Amino acid sequence: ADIQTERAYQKQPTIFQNKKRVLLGETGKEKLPRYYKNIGLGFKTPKEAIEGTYIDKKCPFTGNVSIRGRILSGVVTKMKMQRTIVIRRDYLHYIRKYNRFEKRHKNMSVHLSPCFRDVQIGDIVTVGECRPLSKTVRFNVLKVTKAAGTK
Amino acid sequence: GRMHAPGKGLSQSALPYRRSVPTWLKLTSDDVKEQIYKLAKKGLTPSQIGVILRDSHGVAQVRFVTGNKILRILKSKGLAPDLPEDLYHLIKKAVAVRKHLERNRKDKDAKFRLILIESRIHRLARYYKTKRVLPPNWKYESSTASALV
Amino acid sequence: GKCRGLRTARKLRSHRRDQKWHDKQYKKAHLGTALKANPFGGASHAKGIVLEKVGVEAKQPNSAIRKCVRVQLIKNGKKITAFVPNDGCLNFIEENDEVLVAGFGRKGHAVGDIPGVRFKVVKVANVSLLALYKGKKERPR
Amino acid sequence: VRMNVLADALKSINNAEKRGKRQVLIRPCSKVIVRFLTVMMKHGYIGEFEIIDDHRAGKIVVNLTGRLNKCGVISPRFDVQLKDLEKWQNNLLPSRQFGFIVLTTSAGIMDHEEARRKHTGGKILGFFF
Amino acid sequence: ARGPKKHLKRVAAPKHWMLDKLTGVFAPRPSTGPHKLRECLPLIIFLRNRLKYALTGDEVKKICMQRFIKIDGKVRTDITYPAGFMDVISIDKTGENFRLIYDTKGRFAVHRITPEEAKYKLCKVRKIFVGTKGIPHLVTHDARTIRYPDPLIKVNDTIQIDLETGKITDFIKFDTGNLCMVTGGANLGRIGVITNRERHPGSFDVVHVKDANGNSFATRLSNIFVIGKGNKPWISLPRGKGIRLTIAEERDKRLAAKQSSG
RNA sequence: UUAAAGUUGCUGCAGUUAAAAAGCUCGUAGUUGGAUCUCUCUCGGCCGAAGCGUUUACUUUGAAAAAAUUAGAGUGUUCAAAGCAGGCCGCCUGGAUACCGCAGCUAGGAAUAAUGGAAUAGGACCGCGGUUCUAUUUUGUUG
RNA sequence: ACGGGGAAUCAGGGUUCGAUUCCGGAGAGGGAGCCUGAGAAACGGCUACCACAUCCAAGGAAGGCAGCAGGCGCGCAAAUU
Repeated sequence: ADIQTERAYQKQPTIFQNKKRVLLGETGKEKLPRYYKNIGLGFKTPKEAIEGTYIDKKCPFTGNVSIRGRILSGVVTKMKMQRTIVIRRDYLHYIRKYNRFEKRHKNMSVHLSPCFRDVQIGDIVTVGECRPLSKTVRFNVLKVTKAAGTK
Repeated sequence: GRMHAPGKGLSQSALPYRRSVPTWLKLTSDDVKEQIYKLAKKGLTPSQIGVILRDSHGVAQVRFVTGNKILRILKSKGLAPDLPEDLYHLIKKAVAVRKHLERNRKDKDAKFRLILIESRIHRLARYYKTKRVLPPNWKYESSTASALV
Repeated sequence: GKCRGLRTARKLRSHRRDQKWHDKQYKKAHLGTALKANPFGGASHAKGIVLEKVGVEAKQPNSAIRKCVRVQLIKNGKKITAFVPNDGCLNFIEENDEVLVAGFGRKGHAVGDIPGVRFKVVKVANVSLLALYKGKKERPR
Repeated sequence: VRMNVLADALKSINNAEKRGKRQVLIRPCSKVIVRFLTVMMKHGYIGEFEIIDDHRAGKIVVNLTGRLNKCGVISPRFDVQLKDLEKWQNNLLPSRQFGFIVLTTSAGIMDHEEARRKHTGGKILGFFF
Repeated sequence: ARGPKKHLKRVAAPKHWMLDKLTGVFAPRPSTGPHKLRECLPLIIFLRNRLKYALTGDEVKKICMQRFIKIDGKVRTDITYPAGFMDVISIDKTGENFRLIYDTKGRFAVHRITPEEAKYKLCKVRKIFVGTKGIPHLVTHDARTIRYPDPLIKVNDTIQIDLETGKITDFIKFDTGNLCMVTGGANLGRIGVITNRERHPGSFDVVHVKDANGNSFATRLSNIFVIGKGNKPWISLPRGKGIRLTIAEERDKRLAAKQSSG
């Protein structure tokens, strides 16, 4: 199974899949009810999370994470390691002896959910703060906006 | 001044204040476009079409007559080529300088001019790739260049 | 000329950092080689033991004999030459005496006719040379 | 290349009035140039001027009345808060009785006193006295 | 530190206590209690420093251990007890009742009340929840847990508590047009009517308050204490009535007083 | 060690001969970059609650910013440095106020500076039709 | 090089200092490990090792002033058992 590529069976803990109802229910269709939440700060849940079948517990809409803290924005730089991406934030720092600025940047690793498909490394992503998900990951992608070369 | 030369020449064209077609030119916009299509099928670049029209038919400017530019007309009809003409002529000169350079290994000055020409090629290629005219993976190969020309 | 942009602070600060090292006062203070070569080690005064009485002949056009003393420093074992300031004040110093020694006015530079001497005597055996010279105190017995 | 066309506009006017001339040509024209010139004119420093259209960046002919000591630009356009204006006018103006600093604020291009009346800061364009 | 702290330095004490520099190195560290350390007035600084019934800290203990002071109806023998906003202090020997109300300068005032007014207090609502077997529970700014309240009372409201029984007698909701006092920040001690409340989800709300003289200010929603319904307060007010005078107005009002004297 | 030092120069220095422009050109990062364009749909009793206007930089405002120190108000320590006291014949009265870069939060302005909005038209706005999933109001209730 | 609040200098910009009584951190000769307790990897608690050092009948026992005084040492450099 594509959904079952790991050594342990993957399921949404809130969902019970063994409701013995009737032979007709077996005959009719086997599609699990899915748990999705409304991560809400004006954000909308993508429809690929309500209709998807992926199993990932660090997703905000269909996983066990809470979004609180800071809302930030960045530009996608690298998509290489499994299920997480590296983004860049560019800012100006003020040096007051010369009354001038200098460009500085930060590289920040965020978690990317499967509900956000067809994303390339040029585009603006909004991120929300959550609990520590790994050693160097504390943010999670909440919205994807295409870059200047929008099709 | 010049990009790759120390010259500072001033010669150019001076458009008149009149943006209006004169009364003695009786060619309609559609008839002016017909000559553009006709000369586009004889392997004429837009800049060649412009001088032909100017010298022969009394067409000072086609933006002033038909309200459009020659390359836009050709692209709307589908007669624009793959590479832009300015980048096409720069690659043609690079092949000629490089072809002279295998029979002449001690020609140290053509080796300088080829570097200048390919720098100009890279500048135009960068500009066109930022404009989504060339595909992002386009790259000028010093050996494969003849395939483009 | 110099760059004058709004995003030039890094350039300006790095250039100033690099060019400050061409100031010899700044380099001397901030490099650390002039602190290791200083016999006093950054102190204004130091104590030492008298090894020998020396006489240093003055630089031209002056012709005289400046009366100094060779002193070994207690805290590090280094050896210096110290000038005995006033008239006849060398008669108060004896060998193997402990003396207090100070700088001689120019922050490690020689002063006047006296060649290569950077230090001067202040006290001998816990008695100031001024008190001995003016007859306020005498050498302990 | 030509950057900060207003610098060229203000250097041309300063250089001509040193020679005692009665008219100066400024090219190219720009709306920042026009607003700066209007600010200078309403205080009695230049006088009437006129814009020539070229179907391009036009040009300006300015009449000179011999009342200008200096007009200059400040580059770059430093941001000025209403609490930092006194230092700027001490550094740039020759006296507390005459001279003007020209700023651009969200209420328009003005001088340092109209900005104080309107209680607003901005970015410094230049000065004239 | 390996554990909790038990001392307070005099320069680190809350400024509204008005403690001088040269009396000692230490200040009374308030005991743990219903009010916070930085938002309370300990009993020693009220009996000794404000009312001057005692000259030293040993005399405060002699007054307290005679069981003369009641804080909201109960005798407290702790001399660093953290009394706070809206509390009622009763000294029966001299027949005095006081309410802890901020003045316009941000300091607790010596506000004497009548024996009838000392029978109740106003309490903000901090938390509402449901406990075992479905019983509603309140938690107030006084750390009072009151169960079976009205279902119309919500967070940020005000209730009236009868100190003898500890039960709710009335309440005021939070809405525009209601009187309030500021209990923190830069407008502490000011009284005015709520005019607007701008909501910032995921962050702190902001409430706009207008005085009786027409001056408007804003505060965070956590610094607002609803006093009365409309323009009428539910408790007696201090001398300044919550209006903040400017320094020039205060100077003129002070100079006019000494000319009157003669 | 600070000023003097406009002898480290952002304000604000020098490089023909006093110390000093790379032998010359290309070229990535960095820095800089020519004209140009004059707020509204649902609800609670004529206003508010809710959407943003492309996004910013900038400017003004607001609240949030330990005390001590510094600036500063009052006060004859006998004057003063200090202190936070004191004054009237039981009463009266203070223990103010300002400042607190950068970053984060908030609300007005829209000049200056970046940025996007239709060109295989997969464009805007209007009415029209079809395919699929689906709202659980209506059959006094329940299927 | 403990970090801030801050200090000196000062036309404007700036330069230098902040071990030091207020806030936060760290340590108790150097490493490490624990018991009790709400809280300690505690040292005016314990257990080892490393370095010093104390009494002894030679079998054994007991140590930790960067707490207040005070002494030695180190120094140009700092107070009453």
